[PDB]
Amino acid sequence: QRQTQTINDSWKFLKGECTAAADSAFDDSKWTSIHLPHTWNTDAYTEKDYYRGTGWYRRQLTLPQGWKEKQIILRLDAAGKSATIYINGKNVGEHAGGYTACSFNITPFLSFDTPNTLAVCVDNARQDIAPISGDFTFFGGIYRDVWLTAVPNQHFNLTNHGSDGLFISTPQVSEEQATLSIRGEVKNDAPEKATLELTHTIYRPDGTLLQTLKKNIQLKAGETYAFSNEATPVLKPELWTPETPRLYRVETTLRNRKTKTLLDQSNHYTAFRWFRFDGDEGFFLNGKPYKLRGICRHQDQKPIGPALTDEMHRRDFLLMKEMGANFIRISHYPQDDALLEMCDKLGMLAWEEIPIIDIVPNTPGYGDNCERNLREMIRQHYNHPSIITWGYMNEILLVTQRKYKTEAELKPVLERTLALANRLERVLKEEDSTRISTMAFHGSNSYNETGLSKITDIVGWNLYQGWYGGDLTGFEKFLAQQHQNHPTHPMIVSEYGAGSDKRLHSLHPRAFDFSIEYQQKYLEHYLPVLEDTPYICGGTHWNFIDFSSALRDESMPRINNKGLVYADRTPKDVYHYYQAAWRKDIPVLHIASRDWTDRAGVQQGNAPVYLPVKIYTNLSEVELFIDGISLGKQKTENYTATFEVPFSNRNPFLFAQGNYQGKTVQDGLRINFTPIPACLDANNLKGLELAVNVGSQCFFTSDESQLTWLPDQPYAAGSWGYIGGKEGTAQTEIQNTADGPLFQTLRNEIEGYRFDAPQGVYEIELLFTDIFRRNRESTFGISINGEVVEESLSPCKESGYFRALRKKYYITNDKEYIDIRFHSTSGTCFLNGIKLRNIY
Amino acid sequence: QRQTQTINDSWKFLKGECTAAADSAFDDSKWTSIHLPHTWNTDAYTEKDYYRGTGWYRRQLTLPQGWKEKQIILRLDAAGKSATIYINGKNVGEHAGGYTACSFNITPFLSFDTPNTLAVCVDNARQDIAPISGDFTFFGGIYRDVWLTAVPNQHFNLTNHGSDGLFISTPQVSEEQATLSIRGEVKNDAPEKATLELTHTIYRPDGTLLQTLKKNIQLKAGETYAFSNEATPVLKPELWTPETPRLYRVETTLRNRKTKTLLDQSNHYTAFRWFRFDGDEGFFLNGKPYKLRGICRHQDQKPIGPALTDEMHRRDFLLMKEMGANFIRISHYPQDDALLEMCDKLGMLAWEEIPIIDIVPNTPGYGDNCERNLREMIRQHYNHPSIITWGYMNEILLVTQRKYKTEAELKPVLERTLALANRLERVLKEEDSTRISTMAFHGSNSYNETGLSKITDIVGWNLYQGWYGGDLTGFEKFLAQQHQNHPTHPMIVSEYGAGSDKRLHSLHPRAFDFSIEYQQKYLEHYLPVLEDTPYICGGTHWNFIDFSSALRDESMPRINNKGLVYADRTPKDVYHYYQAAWRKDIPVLHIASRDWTDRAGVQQGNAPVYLPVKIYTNLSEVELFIDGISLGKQKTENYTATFEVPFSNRNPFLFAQGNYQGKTVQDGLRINFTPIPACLDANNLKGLELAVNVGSQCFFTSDESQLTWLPDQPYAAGSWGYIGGKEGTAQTEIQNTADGPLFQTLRNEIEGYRFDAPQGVYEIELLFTDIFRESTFGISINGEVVEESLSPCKESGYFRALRKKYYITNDKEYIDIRFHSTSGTCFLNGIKLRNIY
Ligand SMILES: O=C(O)[C@H]1OC(=O)[C@H](O)[C@@H](O)[C@@H]1O
Ligand SMILES: O=C(O)[C@H]1OC(=O)[C@H](O)[C@@H](O)[C@@H]1O
Ligand SMILES: [Ca+2]
Ligand SMILES: [Ca+2]
Ligand code: NA
Ligand code: NA
Repeated sequence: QRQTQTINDSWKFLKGECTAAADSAFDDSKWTSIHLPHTWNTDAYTEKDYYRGTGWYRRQLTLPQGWKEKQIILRLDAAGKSATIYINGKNVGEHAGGYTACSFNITPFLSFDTPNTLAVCVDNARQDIAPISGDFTFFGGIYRDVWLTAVPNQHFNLTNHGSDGLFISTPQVSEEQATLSIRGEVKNDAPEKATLELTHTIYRPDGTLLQTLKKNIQLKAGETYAFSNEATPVLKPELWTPETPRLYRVETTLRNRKTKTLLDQSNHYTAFRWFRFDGDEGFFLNGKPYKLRGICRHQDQKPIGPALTDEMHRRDFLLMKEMGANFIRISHYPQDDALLEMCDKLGMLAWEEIPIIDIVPNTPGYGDNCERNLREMIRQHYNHPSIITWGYMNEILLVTQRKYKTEAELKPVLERTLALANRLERVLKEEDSTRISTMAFHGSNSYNETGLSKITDIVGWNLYQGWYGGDLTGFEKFLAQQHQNHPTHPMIVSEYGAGSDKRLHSLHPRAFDFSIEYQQKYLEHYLPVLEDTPYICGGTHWNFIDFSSALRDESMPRINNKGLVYADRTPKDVYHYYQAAWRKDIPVLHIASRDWTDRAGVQQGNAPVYLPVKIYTNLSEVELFIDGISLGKQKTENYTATFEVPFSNRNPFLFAQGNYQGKTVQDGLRINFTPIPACLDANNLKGLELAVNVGSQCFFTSDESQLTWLPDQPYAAGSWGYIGGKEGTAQTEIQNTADGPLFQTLRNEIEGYRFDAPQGVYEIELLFTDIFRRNRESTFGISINGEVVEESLSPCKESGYFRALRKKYYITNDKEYIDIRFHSTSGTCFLNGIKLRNIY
Repeated sequence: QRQTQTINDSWKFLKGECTAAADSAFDDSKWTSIHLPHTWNTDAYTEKDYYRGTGWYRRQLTLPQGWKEKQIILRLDAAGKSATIYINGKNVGEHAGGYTACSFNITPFLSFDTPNTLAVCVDNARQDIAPISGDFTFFGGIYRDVWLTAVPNQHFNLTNHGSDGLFISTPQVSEEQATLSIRGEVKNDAPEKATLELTHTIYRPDGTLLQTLKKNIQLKAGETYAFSNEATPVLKPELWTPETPRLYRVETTLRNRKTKTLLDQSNHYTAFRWFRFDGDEGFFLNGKPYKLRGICRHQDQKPIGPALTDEMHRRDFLLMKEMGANFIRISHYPQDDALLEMCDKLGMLAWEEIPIIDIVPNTPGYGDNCERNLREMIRQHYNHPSIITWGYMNEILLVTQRKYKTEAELKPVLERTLALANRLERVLKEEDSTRISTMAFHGSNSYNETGLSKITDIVGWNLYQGWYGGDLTGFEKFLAQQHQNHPTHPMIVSEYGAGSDKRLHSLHPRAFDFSIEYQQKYLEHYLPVLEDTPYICGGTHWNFIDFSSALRDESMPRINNKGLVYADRTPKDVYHYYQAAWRKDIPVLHIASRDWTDRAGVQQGNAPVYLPVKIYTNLSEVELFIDGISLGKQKTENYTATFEVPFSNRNPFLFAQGNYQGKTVQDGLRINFTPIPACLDANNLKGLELAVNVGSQCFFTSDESQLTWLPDQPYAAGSWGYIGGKEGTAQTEIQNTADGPLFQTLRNEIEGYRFDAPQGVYEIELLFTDIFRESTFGISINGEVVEESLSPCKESGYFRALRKKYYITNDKEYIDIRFHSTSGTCFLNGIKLRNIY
């Protein structure tokens, strides 16, 4: 029979080049011991310049004696970006492509009397393999399962593009009936003739046997026999949807015709459904209107990168499934078998694509390698009924149009780009006639003007109005313009989203403060547009997770923080705005404050400090309590309500209540509240650490110190705050702090900062980062109540640009105010943070 | 006058030795930019062999023109383990000790016409500097503040063992009156004499002037001058406790005698309190009985090491204070000024000690460096009224008794130890006659036999009965035997605790399973003993935090996990047990399930699955609800109550309430629950991932995958479980897994593992790790051989994780895995089953 098991254990690993690494007699005792899956690019979660090059893997294979007469097939589900395989020093074969599987019949290279050496040379530097550009990390290593499969000399073909070698499709599907087509190849690796029996057994969703198909086949020595068997038409087929994922098991068995001995067996699911995309009326599933409620999912997890175990892929899926999504855009690369299994079985429509992104280079072999990767993806995943569309390109004009601004520079690149698109479109439709082709665009009409949008069956727009410029309403405007000018191109919003940082909150959220609240304002705008516009087939949110992009700075360097869930897969609050809107079958009532559990605020006297607490829910009406006090009931709109909550106590308990389908629904949590006095005196200074996010309207809570830094405020008589200057903001990474966001904002041209406070000894901490690398170069003095504390401070000369300075001073105040004045010398005065404590 | 500011910023740094690193014109462009505080030992949070050696720090000094005629004093509050200071290439000084400060008048080497180069060479390799052994990482680098203080040529001495040069004490303190003594040194670095007015201003707690001393003094060029000025006795003085931290500010000022212009100035707090330790009745503060409710606290935080900013120090102090502690054992080394500031001002009694641990080696120069470190600690922190006791040794016999067995071998080592001990003891009492001396013992009467327990004023026992062997009840038995045999040695339990791991839970918690629940068990037993035994002066819990100890393996390698709060300072549920028992001023009601938010259990049919939910509270009666259904009222004992809670829904809401001094009190949280079926069939297998922590009574929940692995259960008809074997357990780290504990337990001599299950195709994952440092065995499934001869230790080695997956076709009504040993034993560390087709 067939024995399939992993060989993920007991590997030795070496980063870099190594002469002789494939020899069986090599001494790899000093190499690193590892267990697949594996990447050598954990460094990308800190370092922007992560290592791209060569890495070697070694494993001993001591084969079972019971396998002496079988064919041994080696399968690498993934190696990024390329792999060359060695058995006992001999080059067995290679593979180009970091997200498709490859497979090899290694039987002629193996020995059953002595042990064998399997060595793999992996490379993530090759410029002739996609992607060569794109907003994610190109991790190197063997980060998916590796298998050995042992079969008898007659077995299904396992070396057709690293696939299962079988291909099952439904040529016709209606409510009344459907046809079923069962195809594949049998391979005869014996030196003589073989007379076999092929059997297809087809089961209903409930497990009962529907039909058995039997053919005799004769194979000459060494022959590959293609079979194509049609089943009896299936009457009143049970139709598949993400809500009702009815599967029909197809068991395909190979038997010795004489002896009836079982040789090989391969199992697959098929399912019966049909779909359609309409430019006016959107998407239809089994003849009914169906809004695609989608998410995109990258495949890494900080800090192990793409080296996920399969229960991790399943965990990601359950989260997406429990949120209400019925559609996943698997991007920008094809992903784990374990993922697609859940899409079929638990129910989720799928788009899947290869990563041809940003720009079509002029690299020999690139086109050819793209073609092979498209075939490998379609053939490896042909049997997943959840998949309805293949794609091969994403924003293929984005870098082209940035780099080249002349007609002469552009013409060749566009020509090369349209030729490869048309090339791949032909390959797609010849690989698979049962599915729709798609392509994803960045937000520009150049895709219509260049002809790129005239190629695939449907089109996707990556739209970010209200995040990367423009206003939120430019999103529906853009879609309306496209539908007017190209009404026959059915439309998916293949990317939309906005960045967010658990550390940052704002009562006045604005784009690129990275506050939790701004991403919610953005998503709260976009989802109803997606739900209620008929010519929008659906959208796929970007992205389900905060994911690795080594090249990103912004509020969380190395991470693209547009997730609905943090990197470690804890959900953000806004996850439950999706759930509330997309799950009708359960009550959803979520106090939107897990993202904001450490609050602080400026208190007048002993009066409460008010701060919004938002709720996400599908209940019509909710009541909010704090420490047992009701704040009233509110009517929900767009799945949300916001209460102005009076905080006083240090550890308040928040509690929410409503009715859903005649039952009581409840939620609650404790958070922390810290009051900071607006007017300082001897009493209220004891224990006070007054910290201010100068130049920002965001509260910043360090996930390292747990200290919250308050939004800046202007100086007022009896209080404290700034004097002069204007807000400034950088996105560049800030050296030498864990609290980047605090230093990315400053008050530029500041004139002073003042606290009215009693007489005593105070510790003053100032925070500096020069964000104007443009610079002349800022240098300035600083005094406090007229006592110079810096004669000529220049952060960029002493430390450089975009680097933290935190300087503490002890000062004796003999006034009733602490007046910090800035005194220009060159460039501008600025201040990114201030923090005050009373010492004596 | 005096300006103090930091130079923590704008450093370059290079790991290792370097030719010509102190040269003013050395090229450090390609060095790593860093900002103090800093450590080069972040590696210690993953690598056991952390880098111990040399590191180089360079920063430019551009002196303000206003300092031209001032004295510049450099201060390094801490550098581990030793540091040497260059200014413009010239050796200025060096210091030995990684937890005390050092200072140098650097004026002679500085220019004011050109930038100055500051270079510091640091070394955490040196074996002649305490500690040379002990249960924590010897972090290297400059991990506390660095200061420049500029003063006039007539200034208080700032180069007396890196202290402030002033020393304030109260010779007599009673309810009616107290005496106050103010001492210090004035130095005169001018090239000729000078005439000064020295003034002490003393302020009440409410900020009012109580008294002004003034004394005239003259100093010849380059002379230092010692003063000691008694003060008018203070009448009906405001006493200080953790609860009432009444402090008197003392301002000391230096004015030129003719021009009366102010020169230098230094502020310090004093306070009025007395105390004593009674071998029979415990501890007394201001004449009243007082239970010492202490915790110990290491100073690092994963993964930044001890490179903490001062708000992190203050954050730590607040959690300890909000938990209700009144005592803190600052160990095993003196800690940050920022922390001590809070013990004075917000109120916590303090024990502070230097890290002389495990064994007094024969290492040239070790003794001398120890004595200097003791002098330093005491001089540097002399003015902190929170401190009532100094110490210098912890468990100084522990490694000595492992390494040397015979009387002949022990002789010299014991001689060195008693000598070093008595020597430091006498240095302590020279340095400070106002505080109590202490030492900390491990749990052996040999500290008595060898005479070590006669030396200090009080003794500390680090006791671990119920964790490192023995029984929970051995704790009180050990202490009652000491009291019987040494009634005049007043006792503090200076350490006690149990490891815990958020990933691990058990309905039957046992020591060294590292379950949340066992730590709670251990502590719930110890704390009443501490509270209710009067000859126990108090205790200090070990430890307040999970902290770095690179040499440790066990469930969380590199980490000692006996904290009350995780390394990131999130509290464990048990933290609120202490808070229930030590805070009577407020209501405490805490559902003890923040450590257990991801639950799973074997479900019979569709009946609910019972799992305990514990509650910590100072109320006498609590009610627990799940998803709105009440589970009754329960009377609390020992600040806690447990409910058998019926789980069913996937995302249940837990809710508790009761009454405290009139008011209604509430708490709630959501958690996640995943039922696993006891009897598998075609329906319940859809989406099922049956994962079993084979060999263990703990649920293990990966913090990497979030999957929960169930307690092993024996096979029963109609269900699933193991067949044969016994539990086996290792504490050695496991390579190549983030889920160590999963692999550190196993079923040894296992015969089979069986699932009753429908026909179909199944994915079976087997987890192996050989912990027995050669086992070899075949594995069959339903009569088909799936491994002819598997030997984990030959394929992978010992203590290395093996995860193997197989696709299996079951044409029977069960899945029968069998183990056939041909050598060594058969073992299996975990299994996980999915149905595929
Ligand atoms: O900027 C972003 O968030 C993303 O936006 C896009 O349009 C890209 O297709 C995607 O790869 C980037 O990650
Ligand atoms: O092993 C432990 O947990 C502790 O035991 C002790 O008694 C040691 O003094 C301490 O440094 C250790 O950390
Ligand atoms: Ca996989
Ligand atoms: Ca400090
Ligand atoms: Na700021
Ligand atoms: Na186990």
